[PDB]
Amino acid sequence: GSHMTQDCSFQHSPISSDFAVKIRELSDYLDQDYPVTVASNLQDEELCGGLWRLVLAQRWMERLKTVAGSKMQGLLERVNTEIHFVTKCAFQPPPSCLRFVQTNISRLLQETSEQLVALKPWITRQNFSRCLELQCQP
Amino acid sequence: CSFQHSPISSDFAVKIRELSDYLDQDYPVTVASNLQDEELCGGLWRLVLAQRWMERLKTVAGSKMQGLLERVNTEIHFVTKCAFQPPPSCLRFVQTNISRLLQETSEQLVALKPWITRQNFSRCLELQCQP
Repeated sequence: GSHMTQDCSFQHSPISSDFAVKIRELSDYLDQDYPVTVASNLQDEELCGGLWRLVLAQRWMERLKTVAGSKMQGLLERVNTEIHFVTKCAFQPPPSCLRFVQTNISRLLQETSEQLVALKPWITRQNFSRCLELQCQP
Repeated sequence: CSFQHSPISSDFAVKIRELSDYLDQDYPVTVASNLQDEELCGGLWRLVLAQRWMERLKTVAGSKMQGLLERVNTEIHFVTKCAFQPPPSCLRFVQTNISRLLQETSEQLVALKPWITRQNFSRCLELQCQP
């Protein structure tokens, strides 16, 4: 269920063993290299920073479902399912300090896979309420 | 980087407004956060960046938007005729919506329109950041 009023923590792992294969499959079969963004000045925390990058990536995945054709929906949703859990927490709006770089979906997917590798052993073990506010580097 | 005939038509603002108002689907875009505050070179720098977004949006917008997008592209495509250089590493960006990008674009064209056929703009080919 949702975690919108309570602590941002997970009793069952939302990240499956085969996230890397799912992400590599979408990246290999994409029909075009859609223009997206990544944050450029997030505070360099491994765990919170992974969640922050997944919050942003998850929004891109939903956006792409609205512009990619039929044939991409299953591949896109497979990646969405590995990262959709962040929507269950009350992440707050990004701060005005946040900066971005425009890049391509392939780079975003690579970054996403890297965050899941970092988060997977931790995801069900921690209270991540401390991460709901995105932070920038000075 | 100079123009013998004005590449900006009288009705740019109506064309941009039409795209903004009837945009069928929003898609995040970027604008620069720390460009040097030059009115004329700065307008050109913002249009170089906006014109690349117009081309990107054609690759994600549906059939019905292509005419609206191209009508704006034609108003700002003249920047592709100059040898603008790759942005410097200092340049940073914010994520925003197409409406904001379009309002910024219209504002640059109002500033540039009286100057565009008179001036040599070679001094603008390198984008500059604020201190």
